[PDB]
Amino acid sequence: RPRGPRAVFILPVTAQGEAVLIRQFRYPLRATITEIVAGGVEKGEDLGAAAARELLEEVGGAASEWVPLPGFYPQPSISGVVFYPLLALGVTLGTIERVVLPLAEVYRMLEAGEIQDGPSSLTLWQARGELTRRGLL
Amino acid sequence: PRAVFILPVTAQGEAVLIRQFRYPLRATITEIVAGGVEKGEDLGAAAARELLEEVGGAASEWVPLPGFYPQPSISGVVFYPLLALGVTLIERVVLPLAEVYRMLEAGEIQDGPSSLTLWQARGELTRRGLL
Repeated sequence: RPRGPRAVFILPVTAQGEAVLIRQFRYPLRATITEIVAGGVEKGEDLGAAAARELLEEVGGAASEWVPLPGFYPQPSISGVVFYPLLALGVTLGTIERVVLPLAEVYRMLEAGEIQDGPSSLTLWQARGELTRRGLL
Repeated sequence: PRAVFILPVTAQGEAVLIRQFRYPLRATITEIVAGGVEKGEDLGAAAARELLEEVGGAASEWVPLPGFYPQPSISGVVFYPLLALGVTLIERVVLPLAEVYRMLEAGEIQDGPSSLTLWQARGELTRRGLL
């Protein structure tokens, strides 16, 4: 029964306007790289539910509000996978290293090219209008 | 392991986008110009070649943009985007920037690498008053 593979990407932002990032070792780099939260969506999993699960499991986070952002294909030339980005707000926090930075610094990094992870960079760009409107950025 | 992505913009402030069939998607989708970089090629050269081959285009000016891994969990490939300006001229499509950036924001550009390229180039287009 066709539903293609899916992963959810979450930009988690605290009440204080900090992004919750991770530095995750990636084998094709033999190095770590700065990323937002992400993971595959399970068989019987709704997008909303995969997102909360991943936020909990990867950074020990929970969100007060979820804002869905436009889905995209990370590599449509070789793969049918779809990445679904979400902005998580009001986030509280109880291989991978968690990295909490003020949003102004994250967007300075973004503009400078220092965020080389494509899916994370695209999510940050898509969330930017929302964060500016709320005065978080 | 390198590819070059090109956003082509005309002196009139129109972007030149493509409609391309993508077999993993069983759909044709809106993209910018992109192609793989050959062995004895540097990035500028490849971008100009690929612009010519794909949309019949030639640019008066180039603004490089930041490189990115499309999928570092899985691949070490790097994509290198460039904005091409004063462009003059596999379905090719020409649109006013204002419409292209409406499409970007709406989610109508489904290809992540093209979208990121568009986002990365937006400050420059604004700076220049093309957008």
